[PDB]
Amino acid sequence: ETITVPTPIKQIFSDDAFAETIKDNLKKKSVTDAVTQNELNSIDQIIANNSDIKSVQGIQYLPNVTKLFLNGNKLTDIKPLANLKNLGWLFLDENKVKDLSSLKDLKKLKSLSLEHNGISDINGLVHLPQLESLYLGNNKITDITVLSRLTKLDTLSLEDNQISDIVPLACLTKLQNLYLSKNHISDLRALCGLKNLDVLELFSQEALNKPINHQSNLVVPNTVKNTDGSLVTPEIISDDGDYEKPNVKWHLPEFTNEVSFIFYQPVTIGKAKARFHGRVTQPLKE
Amino acid sequence: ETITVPTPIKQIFSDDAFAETIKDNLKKKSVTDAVTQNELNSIDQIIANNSDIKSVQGIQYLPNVTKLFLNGNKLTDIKPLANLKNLGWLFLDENKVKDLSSLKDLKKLKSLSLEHNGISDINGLVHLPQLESLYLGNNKITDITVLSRLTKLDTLSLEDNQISDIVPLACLTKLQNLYLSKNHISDLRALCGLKNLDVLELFSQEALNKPINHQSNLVVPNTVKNTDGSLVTPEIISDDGDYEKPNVKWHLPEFTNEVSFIFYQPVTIGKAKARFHGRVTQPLKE
Repeated sequence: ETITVPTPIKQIFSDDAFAETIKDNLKKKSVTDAVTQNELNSIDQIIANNSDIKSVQGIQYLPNVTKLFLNGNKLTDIKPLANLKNLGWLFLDENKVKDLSSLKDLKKLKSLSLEHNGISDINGLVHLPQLESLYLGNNKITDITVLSRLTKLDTLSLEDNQISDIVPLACLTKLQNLYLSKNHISDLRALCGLKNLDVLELFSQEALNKPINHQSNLVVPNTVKNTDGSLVTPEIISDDGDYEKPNVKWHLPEFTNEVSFIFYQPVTIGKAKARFHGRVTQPLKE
Repeated sequence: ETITVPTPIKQIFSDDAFAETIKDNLKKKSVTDAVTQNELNSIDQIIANNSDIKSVQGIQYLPNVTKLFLNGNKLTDIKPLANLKNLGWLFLDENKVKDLSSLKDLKKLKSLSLEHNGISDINGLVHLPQLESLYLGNNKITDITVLSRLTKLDTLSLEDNQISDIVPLACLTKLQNLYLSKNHISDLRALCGLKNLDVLELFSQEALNKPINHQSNLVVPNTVKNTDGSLVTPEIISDDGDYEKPNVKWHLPEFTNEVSFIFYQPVTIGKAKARFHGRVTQPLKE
C-alpha cells in the first residue's frame, strides 16, 4: 500500500527500536516525525547493530537498500527482506533466523553473515549461487552438501558447528579464506585440492566415533587423516593408552564409558598454514 | 664384474630373447657376436615389445639407457633395473611385475606403464614423487591412498581396477588426463576440484554394497553421487523396482540373492566431459 502523504515513521515501522533506527538514519528529531516515499527511496544503507530489533516490518518500503547491518538484534523472520532486490550485503549475526527461503531471489546478494542464529538446515543457501562471502560460524550445522554449489565464494566461515564431512568443499576451488575450527573433522583428504587458500583454521576439532563395546584390551583404528591420507600420530592418549600404528590400543581392566586421544599437526594447503588439532572420543557399551 | 675383453652378447644377457634384442639394437649379425662396454655404453633406448623376454639379466651393464619399451613380455623381476639411474621412460605392460621396490631410486623416471601386471599393492609408487605419467590399467588395485603424493602427474590411468574410494585424487590438481572406467566408483564428490582436467573417462562402474538382509519390501539408500553431491537418478532398476528419492525400493515377495540398478549421467569437470555410468549391486542374506 502506497505512501501518498507524509506518514509517521512509527506507522510504517511497527518495531520501536527499528523506528528509532530509521529515524537516526534520516536525521529526524523524533520517531513521530513524518516521512515520504521519496526519503525512504534515498536509503542505501541501514546500520542497526545491537538494537534489540524484533521485526523489520516496514523495510519493504526501502527498495533501493543495498546494505543491511542487522547484527546483534532479536529477529526471527526476514520475509520483509524478500523483495529488497538490490540487497548486496546482509549481516544478521546473533539473531534467530532459521527460514532462509526469504533470500531465494536476492540475485545481487554477495555477502551474508548468519553467525550465532542456532541454524541447522542451510539447504536454502542453494538458491544463492552468486555468493562471495558467507559466514555461518557458531550454529548447529552438520551437513554442508549444498555448499558445493557456491563456487563464487572466496571466504567461508563454518567454525563452531558440528561438521564431520568436508568432502563438499572440494568444489570450492576459488576459496581463499576458510574457517573450520571447532567442528567434528578428522579426515582432511578432500581439502587437499584447494590450492588458492591463503588462510585456513582447523583447531579444536571434536571427532566422535560410533560406540563400540568395551573389552579389557581395546584396539581402535586411528581415523585421523592428514590431507595426503597419512594417519596423524596422536600426541596424548587417555587412560594410559598406546599407539601402535595404525591402531590406538588400551588396556582397560575396568569399565569406563569413554576413552580418547588428542592430536596436533601442522598442515599446508595452497599458501595457507593451519594447525589441525583435536580430540577423538570413543564411547564404549556394556 | 667389468667387461674388459669383447664378450659374447649371450654370456652377458642370459635370456635368449633379450640377447636377440640387444643383438638387433646394435645391428650385429648373430647373438654369439662379441660386444664391448663401449658399445653397451652407447645404448639410449631399447625397443623390446612382444618378445617373450623372461629376464633382463645383464641390462645392468647398460648405464646410459633412458628408455625401456618392455611391453608384452613375461618379466617377473625388475631388480636389474634398480641402478639404471638415467631411466626416464619404463613401459612394462602385460608382464607380471609386482615388486616395485626396484624403482625406488630412479629419480629421473618420468613415465611408467604397468598395465595388465596383476598388481594389487602399489605402495612402492610413493618413492616416485617426480612421475608425470602413470598407467596402471587392468590390474587389481583397490586402495589408491599413496597416489596423493604424485602431484606432478599430468596423466593417470586407473581403468579396470577395483577402486571405490577416489578421495586420494583430490591432491592431484595438475591432472589433465584421467581414466577411471571399469572401477567400483559411486561417489564423484572428491573429484570436483580437478579443474585442469581435459579428458576424463568414468564409464562402466560396478559399485557393490555391503550385503543387507532380504525383506519383501526392501528400501535401499541411493548412494550414487554426482560431483556436486546430488544423488544420481537410476535409469533402469532390476526386479521391477522403483525410485522414490532418496531410496530405491523393491517389492520382493520371493527371495533373490541380489538386486541392482544402472545409472548414466553426463559429468563436467574443468574442461573435461565424461559419462558417469554404471551399476550398483545389492546382495541379500537369509
